[PDB]
Amino acid sequence: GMEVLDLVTGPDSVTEIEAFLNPRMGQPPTPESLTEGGQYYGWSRGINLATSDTEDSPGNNTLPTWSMAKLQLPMLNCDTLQMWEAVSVKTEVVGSGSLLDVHGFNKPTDTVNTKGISTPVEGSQYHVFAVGGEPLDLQGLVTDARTKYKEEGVVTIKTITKKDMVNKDQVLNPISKAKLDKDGMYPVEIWHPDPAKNENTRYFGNYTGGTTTPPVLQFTNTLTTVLLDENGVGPLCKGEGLYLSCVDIMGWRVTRNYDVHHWRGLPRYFKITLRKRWVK
Amino acid sequence: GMEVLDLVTGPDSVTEIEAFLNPRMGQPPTPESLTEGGQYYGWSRGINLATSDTEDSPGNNTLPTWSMAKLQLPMLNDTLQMWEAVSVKTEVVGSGSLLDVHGFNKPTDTVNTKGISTPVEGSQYHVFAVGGEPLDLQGLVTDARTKYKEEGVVTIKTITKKDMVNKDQVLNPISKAKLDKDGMYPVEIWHPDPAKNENTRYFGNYTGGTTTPPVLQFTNTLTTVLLDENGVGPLCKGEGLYLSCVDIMGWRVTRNYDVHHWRGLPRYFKITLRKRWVK
Amino acid sequence: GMEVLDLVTGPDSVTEIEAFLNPRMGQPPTPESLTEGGQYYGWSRGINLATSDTEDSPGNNTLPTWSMAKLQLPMLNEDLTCDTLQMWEAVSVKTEVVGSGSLLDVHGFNKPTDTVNTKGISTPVEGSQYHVFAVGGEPLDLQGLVTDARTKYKEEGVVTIKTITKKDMVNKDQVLNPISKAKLDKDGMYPVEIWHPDPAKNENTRYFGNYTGGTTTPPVLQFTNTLTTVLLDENGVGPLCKGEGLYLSCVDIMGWRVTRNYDVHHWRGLPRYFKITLRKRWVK
Amino acid sequence: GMEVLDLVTGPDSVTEIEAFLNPRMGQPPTPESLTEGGQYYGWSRGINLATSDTEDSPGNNTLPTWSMAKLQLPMLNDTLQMWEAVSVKTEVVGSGSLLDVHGFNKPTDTVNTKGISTPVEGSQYHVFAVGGEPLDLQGLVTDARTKYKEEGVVTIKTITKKDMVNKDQVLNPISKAKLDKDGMYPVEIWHPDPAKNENTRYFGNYTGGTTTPPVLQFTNTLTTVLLDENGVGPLCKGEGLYLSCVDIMGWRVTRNYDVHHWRGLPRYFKITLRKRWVK
Amino acid sequence: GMEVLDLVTGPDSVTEIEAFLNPRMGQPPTPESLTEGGQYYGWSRGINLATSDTEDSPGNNTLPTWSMAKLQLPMLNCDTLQMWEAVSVKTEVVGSGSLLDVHGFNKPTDTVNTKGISTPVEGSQYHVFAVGGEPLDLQGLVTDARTKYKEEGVVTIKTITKKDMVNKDQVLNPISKAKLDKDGMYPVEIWHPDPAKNENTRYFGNYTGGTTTPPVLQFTNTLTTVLLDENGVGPLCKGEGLYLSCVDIMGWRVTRNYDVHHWRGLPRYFKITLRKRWVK
Ligand SMILES: CC(=O)N[C@H]1[C@H](O[C@@H]2[C@H](O)[C@@H](O)[C@H](O)O[C@@H]2CO)O[C@H](CO)[C@H](O)[C@@H]1O[C@@H]1O[C@H](CO)[C@H](O)[C@H](O[C@]2(C(=O)O)C[C@H](O)[C@@H](NC(C)=O)[C@H]([C@H](O)[C@@H](CO)O[C@]3(C(=O)O)C[C@H](O)[C@@H](NC(C)=O)[C@H]([C@H](O)[C@H](O)CO)O3)O2)[C@H]1O
Ligand SMILES: CC(=O)N[C@H]1[C@H](O[C@@H]2[C@H](O)[C@@H](O)[C@H](O)O[C@@H]2CO)O[C@H](CO)[C@H](O)[C@@H]1O[C@@H]1O[C@H](CO)[C@H](O)[C@H](O[C@]2(C(=O)O)C[C@H](O)[C@@H](NC(C)=O)[C@H]([C@H](O)[C@@H](CO)O[C@]3(C(=O)O)C[C@H](O)[C@@H](NC(C)=O)[C@H]([C@H](O)[C@H](O)CO)O3)O2)[C@H]1O
Ligand SMILES: CC(=O)N[C@H]1[C@H](O[C@@H]2[C@H](O)[C@@H](O)[C@H](O)O[C@@H]2CO)O[C@H](CO)[C@H](O)[C@@H]1O[C@@H]1O[C@H](CO)[C@H](O)[C@H](O[C@]2(C(=O)O)C[C@H](O)[C@@H](NC(C)=O)[C@H]([C@H](O)[C@@H](CO)O[C@]3(C(=O)O)C[C@H](O)[C@@H](NC(C)=O)[C@H]([C@H](O)[C@H](O)CO)O3)O2)[C@H]1O
Ligand SMILES: CC(=O)N[C@H]1[C@H](O[C@@H]2[C@H](O)[C@@H](O)[C@H](O)O[C@@H]2CO)O[C@H](CO)[C@H](O)[C@@H]1O[C@@H]1O[C@H](CO)[C@H](O)[C@H](O[C@]2(C(=O)O)C[C@H](O)[C@@H](NC(C)=O)[C@H]([C@H](O)[C@@H](CO)O[C@]3(C(=O)O)C[C@H](O)[C@@H](NC(C)=O)[C@H]([C@H](O)[C@H](O)CO)O3)O2)[C@H]1O
Ligand SMILES: CC(=O)N[C@H]1[C@H](O[C@@H]2[C@H](O)[C@@H](O)[C@H](O)O[C@@H]2CO)O[C@H](CO)[C@H](O)[C@@H]1O[C@@H]1O[C@H](CO)[C@H](O)[C@H](O[C@]2(C(=O)O)C[C@H](O)[C@@H](NC(C)=O)[C@H]([C@H](O)[C@@H](CO)O[C@]3(C(=O)O)C[C@H](O)[C@@H](NC(C)=O)[C@H]([C@H](O)[C@H](O)CO)O3)O2)[C@H]1O
Repeated sequence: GMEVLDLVTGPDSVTEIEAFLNPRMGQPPTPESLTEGGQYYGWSRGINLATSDTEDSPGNNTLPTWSMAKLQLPMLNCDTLQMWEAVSVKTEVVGSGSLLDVHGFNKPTDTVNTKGISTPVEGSQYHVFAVGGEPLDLQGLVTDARTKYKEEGVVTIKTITKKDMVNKDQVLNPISKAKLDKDGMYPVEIWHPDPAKNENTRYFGNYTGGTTTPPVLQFTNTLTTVLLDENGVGPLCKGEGLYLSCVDIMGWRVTRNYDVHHWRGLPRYFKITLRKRWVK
Repeated sequence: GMEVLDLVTGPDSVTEIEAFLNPRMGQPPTPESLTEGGQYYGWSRGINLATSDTEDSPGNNTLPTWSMAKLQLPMLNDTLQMWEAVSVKTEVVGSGSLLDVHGFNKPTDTVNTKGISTPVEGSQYHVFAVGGEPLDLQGLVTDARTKYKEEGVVTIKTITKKDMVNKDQVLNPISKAKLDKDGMYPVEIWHPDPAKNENTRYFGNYTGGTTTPPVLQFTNTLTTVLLDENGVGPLCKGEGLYLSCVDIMGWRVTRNYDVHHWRGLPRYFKITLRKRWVK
Repeated sequence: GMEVLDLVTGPDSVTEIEAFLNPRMGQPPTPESLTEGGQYYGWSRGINLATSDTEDSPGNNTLPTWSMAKLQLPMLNEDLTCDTLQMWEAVSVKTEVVGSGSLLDVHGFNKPTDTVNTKGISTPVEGSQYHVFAVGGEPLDLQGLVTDARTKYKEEGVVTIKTITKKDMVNKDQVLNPISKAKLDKDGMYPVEIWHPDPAKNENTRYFGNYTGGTTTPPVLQFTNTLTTVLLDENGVGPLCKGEGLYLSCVDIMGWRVTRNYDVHHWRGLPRYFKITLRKRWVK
Repeated sequence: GMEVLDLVTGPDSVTEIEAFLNPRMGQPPTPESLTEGGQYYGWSRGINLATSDTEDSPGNNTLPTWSMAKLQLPMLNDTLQMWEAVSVKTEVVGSGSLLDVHGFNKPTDTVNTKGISTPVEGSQYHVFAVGGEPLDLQGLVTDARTKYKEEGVVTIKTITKKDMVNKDQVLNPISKAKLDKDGMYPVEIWHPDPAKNENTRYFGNYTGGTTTPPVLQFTNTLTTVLLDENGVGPLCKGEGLYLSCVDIMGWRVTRNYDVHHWRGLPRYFKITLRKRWVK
Repeated sequence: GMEVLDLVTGPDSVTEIEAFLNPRMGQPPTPESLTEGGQYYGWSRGINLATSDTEDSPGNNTLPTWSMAKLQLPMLNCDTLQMWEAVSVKTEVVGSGSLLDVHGFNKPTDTVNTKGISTPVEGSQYHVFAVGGEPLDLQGLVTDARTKYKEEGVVTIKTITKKDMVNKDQVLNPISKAKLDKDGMYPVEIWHPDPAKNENTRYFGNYTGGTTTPPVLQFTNTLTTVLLDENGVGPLCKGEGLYLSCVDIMGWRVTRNYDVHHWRGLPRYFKITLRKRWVK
């Protein structure tokens, strides 16, 4: 599919597919038990801090990771073949209204009397989505190349290189690249969309920092994101696979015990419109 | 009405309907008495907090719920006609009332008990929808362990007849409902379902925090087009038009242990509809 | 005059008129004396607080009210029995809130920023802000809605819900009660914490409003002589001036200053300029 | 030159002129000495406060004033020609200098005298104007009782020859002036007059507060068109072009009694002009 | 040539080049050792403060400087010649997700119990990029003309003028000009894009101040910045050299030792589209 030709016409030349991607904040979907850890699903476990300038060992279940799904498209296939082309996406982050629960057991707004309301989710927020015809290309970049990430259960820079991180990993080191090929495995504090690749994926991201920052979110079923490039060509789905990637961090809740923070994430809906494209 | 055809022309082919939806913050419209609870109408009652990690039992009158109304349209009927909602002018009314800083709220100077009465601040939530059938709802909660009352509110357990599961803290497609009753569906549980709502347009925003300044714009000059990408608006099944909304401005805080009360404001809708031939 | 026809052409068929509306924050324009109360003009008097959950009696001079003016345009119709008549149509307005630069005075005697030493700067105006303007061919239609139906507004000196209904406020007045309606027919009388533009009426008026809350919120304002607000509706028709009367309405609250005595707050308002372009329209 | 006719064509019919206007925050450009006061150039001197409700006497060197320049254009003259200002590229230069947090300002850790030197913060005011005559000014003050110096600043009393009146705290049409001198008209007194300025375009914004983060954008790719609704730009009377501005970024705060100094930045103008036939 | 004619057509008449510029916050890329100073790469060293109103001498490694690169373009070139013209650029700041590391050893959010989270990067932010056919023209302007900048290892106003700064250097002094001709050498608190020059460069900048201000950033591979002027002419590359300039400061991290601040910068990606232009 090097040369892109005419749009395919006729019955079933256009298709629409939908999916939701649940957040991957740290606690896995199982155990389902609401006493055995399932109560943290949708959240991270309590963020654990470095014990010195040289001893930073975050728990896997404290690190939000990328969500991803590979969706199978209808079968297609002569020198001239057909590919599915992603034209547009309607995407929405669902559940912001749930943050209006200020009646729980979080750190209260009046700490003097332990009264007021249960402090709502606040702070650093991170929203990225991508739609592509192959896995999202990732570029590694970390706060601290000395961070001692677990070897098992997360894919980190050392997983790829088979070597410890180097100081260049705190800036742009082109050696430290990966592909988003697994859900709930690639930490978002390590792996970023690679602007030097991703020719066949469109991604859109934003970051707002701070500690008590009010979370902001909009949602509507009326907004379409066009995925066509400058030449009018959308992502082309290699082997009829469509890749969806996202992360939607709303901030942290804070407990009444030593200000322990838990990340909060929300699920993202995708509705992708695709059309068949003649290719050579 | 599966196939959408031409616009109907001629006498009475276009109509306009207006409505206001009052907020449903927790205190019901009655009793009307300003000593017996009526003084809280437009507000929630005092937000009560969980007593432990496993004991979260919010009062029904502390939980803002969706406002909704079903409006009856003029009677109509191989080829039939349906009312098509083309546009809406909608406005949230009464933000100027938040300029009352002369009441008995927590004062701005708590050291001396002086200053002004702290105005409404904090988390804000504005959603409206216009559709030809009830708004489709998707459940999602902060805490699947929350012990909502069984009577007086429609919650996930009302629908499933079973306790919430951990998946209800993310997207669980089992936990769905329709917004078919005013003042019954808590907004901390029920969200517009993006997987459905083919015949409704909804528009929402959330701003969080505790002391966040509330922001609101209002004008009679703004029109929201309801037509989809094919130029087709919501089609009104059985000549019923559904309006849905919630408009939370934040909380007021009292001088007694910082008790918070939600504040909501009413929303005006003016919908323009036209007759559409369907087959 | 309800069927709207062609635009009138010829000498004097288009006019521009200008006006400024001074703010009505609580202190009246008189007395002019800078010792006898005039020093508060442009501001409210010190905001007084409720003494209990059931005793909220704000002073009239602590309540900002709507500014309004009715401008009389040149008479058009010698004979109102003519089949086709003319009306003035408001096409557009250039409007501006003047004097935000004055808020850069941080050398006065407000609560200072260094409270240990009574030093630093005089705290500038901050907090809740409210900006609304309207241009119409009849009075702005108002809808009442209050924080507290129990608020004991004075009977004399302000037009409130009770002024209209002749009865005490009801709990529904804390939400939308369609009984509680009025028209903005007098300057400096209708409190902005009570009376809001009525979206169910105002067919012949355009209004534009915004609110930003909080207590120490930085005030924000833009001003330029290059911005035109179009007043034409979706059908290309502006407000039509009934009996050649043009109605201007506004409120422009910038926040409060805070004194050195028990954190007493005074509302600050600024004046608004209007330059309205009008044209003659044939009607029947 | 009342009636505006065709654009003039031919050699030298279009010209571009550039200028920078330095801020006028209170310390004059001289003395240049970095020990005898010149170290405050680009800043005000320390803001001095009223001593009572009736004694507010600010120092001239504590009051930011309008910057202005009159630029002479190329010589021109029934049908005459005038220079017409078509557009302007304008930019506030030096925001990067606010990234100096290594100085001796009030530190972020006042307990230990550690952290960083607090950067410039607070109230911000940006206005620029381009016209064919002086910017028309309308006076309006916080306090008509303020005792401005008679010499060294142009204030309302300078114009009227009488003390300010209470109406000067709102809009008093008597209190008008023209911006005809650089570094003389305080910005807390004198505002662009929207009832005049038919031959000037002005653009302003204000953001208040005490610790507000300053915000600024800059690019050489943005052009401000100066043409009115009829396609006519400011027409330069007697071939004079007037530039006016003020660009306040906030205050720095010292380690002694929180003394505040205003910070201003310079503004660049590149104006495109064309000759216009007039009669 | 200074007269701009038609666009060149035919084989290889258009080219695309890409580059990343790593931030220059104060610590140089070497030593690479994560114990010998390399751990600060991507950051400044600890900001040192003035000791009096007349003694302000910042360490060079505490001052963020401009990043720049000169890229060589394909060789060109009787009377009419050709030049490379920069048409557009896609540019992105990479790695904001790394600021979601709140598990380190920064000053904690709960200083009573030394708990909560590791305070994320916050405060003053500064983002500028430029693309041009010659070095970015710089105009000097400082907070304090008395600042004792080091004479070695950095280019300051005194480097250029061979004289001490004067009071006019705190406003616009037209004598105090330079060109951005070296990477990691021109402090951003001294040197600003010069709006009186730069006829052959486009620059775009923003500043947000404060001390605890939440950092904000957007990133996408779908945004193109057009570099053509009002006449449809992009920067023309003198001697086939393309100049890229930037700085991307995200704020500071604060340590647990006397609130020491370290600047944080992030790398910027550029993808520039160029076309050949006939000139006379
Ligand atoms: C329990 C513990 O100390 N775990 C730490 C672990 O210890 C190992 C082992 O588990 C121990 O048995 C043994 O003594 O020691 C070994 C190690 O030598 O070691 C880990 C590193 O190797 C971690 O340090 C781990 O500590 C946990 O670390 C995570 C991050 O990775 C979190 O920081 C976690 O903090 C939380 C959490 O779980 O997220 C924060 C949260 O806010 C707390 N919730 C509340 C309401 O306070 C919980 C809470 O303290 C947990 C501790 O596990 O207690 C409960 C719970 O409420 O979740 C108590 C429940 O009664 C229990 N349920 C039942 C049916 O018994 C429940 C359940 O065990 C777990 O949820 C299962 O995962 O735990 O802590 C931090 O504790
Ligand atoms: C009164 C009470 O204790 N109610 C709680 C209820 O108790 C039950 C019963 O009412 C008691 O008599 C008996 O002893 O116990 C049973 C049950 O064991 O139990 C409920 C759960 O089943 C709740 O716990 C309930 O407490 C109330 O809960 C709601 C949330 O659901 C609120 O948190 C409420 O707090 C407020 C409120 O009403 O919203 C907060 C508000 O800020 C307070 N207002 C002020 C000005 O302080 C009020 C206030 O404390 C109420 C308490 O009811 O007192 C007034 C009032 O001001 O509203 C006092 C008036 O004098 C009274 N009017 C008259 C004519 O007597 C008025 C009126 O009764 C009610 O408004 C009618 O609903 O109440 O509390 C929290 O109290
Ligand atoms: C003075 C007083 O107590 N007034 C209250 C009023 O009392 C009535 C009557 O005036 C009294 O003589 C008598 O003893 O009692 C009767 C009835 O009880 O009763 C009212 C209710 O019926 C009010 O409670 C009123 O209090 C005033 O209420 C208003 C709101 O409606 C304000 O809150 C006001 O507070 C301010 C104000 O005037 O806005 C706040 C302001 O920040 C203060 N200014 C300063 C610099 O501190 C002023 C100030 O304290 C006033 C109080 O009147 O004193 C001055 C002034 O500075 O304005 C002092 C001047 O010397 C004086 N001028 C001359 C020439 O003598 C000047 C002048 O009288 C008034 O400005 C004219 O209106 O007053 O208070 C709050 O006081
Ligand atoms: C010094 C003084 O008291 N000045 C006030 C003046 O007093 C007059 C006279 O100077 C006295 O000797 C005599 O006793 O009284 C007469 C008349 O009363 O009276 C004025 C009113 O008429 C003012 O009140 C004046 O006070 C000054 O007012 C301005 C506002 O108009 C400022 O608020 C100023 O405060 C600053 C300032 O200069 O901006 C604030 C600044 O943050 C301070 N800087 C530092 C580093 O602390 C300075 C500083 O305190 C000044 C005071 O003048 O000291 C230096 C300086 O650092 O600038 C010290 C230097 O050593 C000196 N240079 C040399 C070579 O000796 C330098 C220099 O004199 C001046 O800059 C020249 O203008 O002053 O204060 C406030 O002081
Ligand atoms: C160490 C010192 O005092 N340096 C100052 C310097 O002293 C001179 C000379 O270099 C010294 O060796 C000798 O003892 O004394 C002379 C004369 O006094 O003089 C300079 C002026 O010319 C400076 O004042 C210099 O101070 C340093 O200045 C920079 C800014 O220019 C910074 O402010 C720096 O502070 C930091 C920093 O390095 O950025 C702040 C940071 O937050 C701190 N980090 C931590 C985790 O606390 C570090 C830290 O204190 C450094 C001090 O050098 O210690 C380590 C480190 O953690 O980085 C400790 C490590 O064990 C060590 N590595 C090894 C293998 O031993 C490591 C390494 O030496 C350096 O990083 C290499 O550059 O240093 O300070 C401020 O100290």
